[PDB]
Amino acid sequence: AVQLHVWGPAFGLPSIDAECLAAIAYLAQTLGSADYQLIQSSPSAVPTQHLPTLYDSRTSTWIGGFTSITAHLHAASATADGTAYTAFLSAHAAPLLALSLYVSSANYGAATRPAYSAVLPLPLPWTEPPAVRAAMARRAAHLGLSSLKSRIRLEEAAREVLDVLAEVDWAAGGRQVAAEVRCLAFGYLALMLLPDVPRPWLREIMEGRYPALCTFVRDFRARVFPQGGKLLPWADGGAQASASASASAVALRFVRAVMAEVPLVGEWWSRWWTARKKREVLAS
Amino acid sequence: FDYFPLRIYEPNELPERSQQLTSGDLPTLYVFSTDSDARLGLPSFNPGCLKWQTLLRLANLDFRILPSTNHSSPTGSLPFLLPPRTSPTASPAPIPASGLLSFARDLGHLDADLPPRAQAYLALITHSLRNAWLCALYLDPTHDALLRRLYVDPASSSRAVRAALLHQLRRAAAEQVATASSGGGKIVSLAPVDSADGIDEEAVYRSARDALDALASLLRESETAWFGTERPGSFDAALFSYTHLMVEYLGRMVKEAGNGELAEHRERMLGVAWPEWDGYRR
Amino acid sequence: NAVVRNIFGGAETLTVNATRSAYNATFSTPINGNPDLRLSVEALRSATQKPWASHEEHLTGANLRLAWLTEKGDTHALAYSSVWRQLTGLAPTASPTVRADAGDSLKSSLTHTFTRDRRDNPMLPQSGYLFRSVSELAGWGPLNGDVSFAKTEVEASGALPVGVSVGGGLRLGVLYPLPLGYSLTGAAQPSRINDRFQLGGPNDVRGFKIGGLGPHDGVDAVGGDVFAAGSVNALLPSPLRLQLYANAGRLVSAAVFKGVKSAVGKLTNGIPSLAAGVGLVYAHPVARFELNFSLPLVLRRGEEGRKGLQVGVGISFL
Repeated sequence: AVQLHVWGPAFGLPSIDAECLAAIAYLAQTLGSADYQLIQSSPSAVPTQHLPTLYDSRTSTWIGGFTSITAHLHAASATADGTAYTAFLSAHAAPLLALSLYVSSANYGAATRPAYSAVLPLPLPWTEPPAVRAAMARRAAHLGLSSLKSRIRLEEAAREVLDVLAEVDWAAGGRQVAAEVRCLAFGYLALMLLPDVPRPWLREIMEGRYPALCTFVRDFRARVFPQGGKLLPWADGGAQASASASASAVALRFVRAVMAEVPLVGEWWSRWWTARKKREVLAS
Repeated sequence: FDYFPLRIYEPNELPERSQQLTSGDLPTLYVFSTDSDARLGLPSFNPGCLKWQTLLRLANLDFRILPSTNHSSPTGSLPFLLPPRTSPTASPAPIPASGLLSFARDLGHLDADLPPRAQAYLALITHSLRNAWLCALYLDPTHDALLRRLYVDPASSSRAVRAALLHQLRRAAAEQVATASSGGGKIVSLAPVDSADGIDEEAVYRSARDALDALASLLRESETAWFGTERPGSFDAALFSYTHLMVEYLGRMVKEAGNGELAEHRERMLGVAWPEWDGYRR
Repeated sequence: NAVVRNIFGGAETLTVNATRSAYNATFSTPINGNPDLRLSVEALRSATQKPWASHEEHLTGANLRLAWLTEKGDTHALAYSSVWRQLTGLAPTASPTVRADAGDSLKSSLTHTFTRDRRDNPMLPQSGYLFRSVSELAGWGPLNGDVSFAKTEVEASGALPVGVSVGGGLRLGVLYPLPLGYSLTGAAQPSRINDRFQLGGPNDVRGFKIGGLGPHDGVDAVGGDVFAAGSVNALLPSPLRLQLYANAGRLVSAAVFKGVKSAVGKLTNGIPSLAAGVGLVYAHPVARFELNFSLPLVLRRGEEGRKGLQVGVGISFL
């Protein structure tokens, strides 16, 4: 009776972020429709504040992150490569993702902002997508590229990642990896391919140069995510009515975020809040 | 115009503090060392600098080492170099961290395009292992004494300033760890999360134990005592930059990675880099 | 700005938020009724930029000051200060003397400012004469910290009419390192770059750049311990009048002693820099604009002297 908290169904992938989509694929391949619940949520609706979060009903513990979630629910060069790529996708690949859909303004404002505003309550989109863009842009450093013949640098910063991810043999070959790192690749290689954006420079690179990835990302979704991934055991209310357990609470989500923005006492108020919230995790 | 300067005399005899430090005869690498072990040339204690110093000592460059303080630098990062001074009032331009191997010159092995596979492991070193060094040094009260003995005491020596520095360090260390998704991608403000509670000392530490298990597994496949090569390259020096500072100062994990691969490898880099030294192992 | 003209007696607070910044939470008060013994308490924080030695400087300290105005025109001001003095701007091509001094310090010190001013117009000398002393004893004995010196500075101008008003001037200074504890013996740490003197530009010795005329390390102007400067005017003629200046200047425990006796011994070996040039003075009630024209004569190699049109304004010229 595990209980995961994920983002919304926005772009045809039952999630809008790589971590939670990866966790959803893992759970859907491993556990079964009668074990989890997928309570769609928001980062300010959980003690961990790191949204892809398992809540184990048996002992009532919050487990943040995808790696830590995989810590539960479970030659050696195989697992060596598994750890290597699982550490190479959380960085040098999340920034390449965040370069689109989170930094490029011509793309952030036509598909991602409606995505967020269509999965939260009414007053929340006024504050949270700003924080999400801020985080994904801060992680989008260490690349030197910004909101931009100034595109050969872009294609090179994309090859420096897709070339490493290319020789994996994600689906069969080269070097079979694992059942928890594969479901992580499809977590990133989906939001880098599938979205319908108005400023595409990530699709054609992979579709035009890397066929081994195009087939996997298309074959994988054809395996566990048929017809948009609604067959997953969502909450009882439905896709949109999933976030029903939390108008009273939504106000508290609003005041907490906006109060952390006053100039001087804001920072200290935030540090008092997350320090109080975290001590609920260890106690759990 | 005209010839107005009627007498031009000799140069003006630079001050005292700029004759003892910057006299110069050898290229002078500026690292995070201490004055007692900066003359003997012992390794630094800041891994982002021990990496470059190890590369240079592998580059067969004979040079000096002088401590510094992270503000005197062409860029933000410290380990720059300053070529020897040619005339007592004029010096060549510094050399930023990136070009230390461009100035050090068969030195092609230390800077090569790594195979597409080992470029994936370098994430373990620079992102998984680097966070365990930040989380365990700065944001652990056990090492409150150690951090104080290295990064602040030789800075200001005035208890109202050491504390102002110490707080600006941990506010910076807790930031660079709270961003890499090993510890936490917690979303809390349109501001970075710089606090020892925006992360978790469990997730960061558990990945580091998994890192040193993957790295130790790569070395057993090499059968040439180094990571798939013949002589120490840019990948051996990057792991030794962390597998040492965590052993000289997490320590039982290195010596227990696999069967002793990372502990033995470190003791075989201090046979190629520091051949006459003794006194490691804490 | 912001003022408060009373709290209890004749007290006052203040705040100025204006180089790149400053925040002076000044809080003045007279003591024992007498309206002269103006005691102050200031807590400033500023990040000023100094381009002649290419870096910044972040003073982030606080100083306590006690002024006093006797009945003969002179004015004593015994001040205690504690600052931070961080140098964090060595981004451009800076010279390896400043790369050895980025660092950080404290500089607990204690000054004393004594200015007997008998000049008629403080902006345009006609018959008066100014004397001014600034004695400073940084961290030593009770004053802790990590800089330990002893700095003094004397300026004694002149003027004489015969309106024509032949002028004059003089400055001096010595920076003496001292040990760190309750003694006159021991280790005397050499001086850093936030304590050495500067001398040049249109305010001090007309005819050189704002920081030149000193020991140079390439393009940056690191200071010097001991120094001296002169001047001679004419001030020939409404406040708008003309000028003929011919300036000058230099800039350079048994160990620390024979070091100073050697420098000031060198201070009289050879012609000084000794610039020259004419100008037009404008005696505004708050300032003195110059708009001059200079031709430097003698130079110590590498000292960057201007060669004309040196417009500059201030209060304390030479």
